[PDB]
Amino acid sequence: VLDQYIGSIHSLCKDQHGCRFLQKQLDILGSKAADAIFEETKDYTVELMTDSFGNYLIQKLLEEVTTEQRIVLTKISSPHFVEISLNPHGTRALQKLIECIKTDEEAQIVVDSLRPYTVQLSKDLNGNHVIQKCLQRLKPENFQFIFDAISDSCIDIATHRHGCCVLQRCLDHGTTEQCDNLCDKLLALVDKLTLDPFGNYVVQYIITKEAEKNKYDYTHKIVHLLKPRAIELSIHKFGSNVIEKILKTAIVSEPMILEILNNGGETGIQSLLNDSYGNYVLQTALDISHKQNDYLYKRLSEIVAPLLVGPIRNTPHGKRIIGMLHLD
RNA sequence: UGUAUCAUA
Repeated sequence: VLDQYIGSIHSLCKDQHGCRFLQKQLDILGSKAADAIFEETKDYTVELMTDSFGNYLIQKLLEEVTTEQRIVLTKISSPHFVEISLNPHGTRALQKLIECIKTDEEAQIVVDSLRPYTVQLSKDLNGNHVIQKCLQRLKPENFQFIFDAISDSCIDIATHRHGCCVLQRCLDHGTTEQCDNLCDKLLALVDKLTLDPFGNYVVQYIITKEAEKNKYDYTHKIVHLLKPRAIELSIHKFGSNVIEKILKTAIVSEPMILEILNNGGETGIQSLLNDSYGNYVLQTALDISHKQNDYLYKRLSEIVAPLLVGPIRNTPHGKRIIGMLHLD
């Protein structure tokens, strides 16, 4: 019921020892000191959220603070979200606010003031981690803005470094109607996303998720568009990782190994053999068929063995594939 | 022999 720091709360946020102090005097102290700290910081929220330590205190406050205090404190940050998102310290408190958000007003406020910055923030080191929180916390009805914002700039965000790490939380917390409209789009860029240094990490994710819900919708729509030309995407730094995934998911593993033999031929196996990225596709197609299908391992081996002769046997990828010929 | 991110005192 008594505070020695009253009238000097703001000066306790300029240094760290004070931020931990108030946080300490906020947990085991009740709401009495929640109205205290709030009232003497509200005029500095935006400033405190982006401080080296201020952010920590703001997050702490957001918890004990009552609804009305938040709704207020949100309407204060609302026109500063963008500069707070783009901030390494601000991105933290802004997320913590998106966490403690309860009422459906704090929601309509946050969504409205992020909506026209969605794309830009996702492409940001700290801006995306906030857009990731909206999916991780809000209702499907609420974070719909993200999906709407992201479904007009698919490749822009997917092929972008941090843009794809956000797409991964779309597929995680989205609606079966949403993800199955986001993927409708992604699928139309599966050519360029598989080759791209970041887009490929998303294609691997569409599959990853469906293989987690044991409900395969696009995993097949992917394979139907990535199989006809599988040797080409195999001898490629990034496409090779997408093909290893299809090769590592049972429900499709086989028919893909089966494309390396059908159209691939003893030729394609050579192309896989010598390439620095293909020799991993070939090397995986072995380990897998070996376990899943002894008629594939057998038809794979009776082509590989004839070609493991001479200079190859003395290469890094050569010695590795040699070890995978007869282990059944 | 070959890819991101997983991040504030």
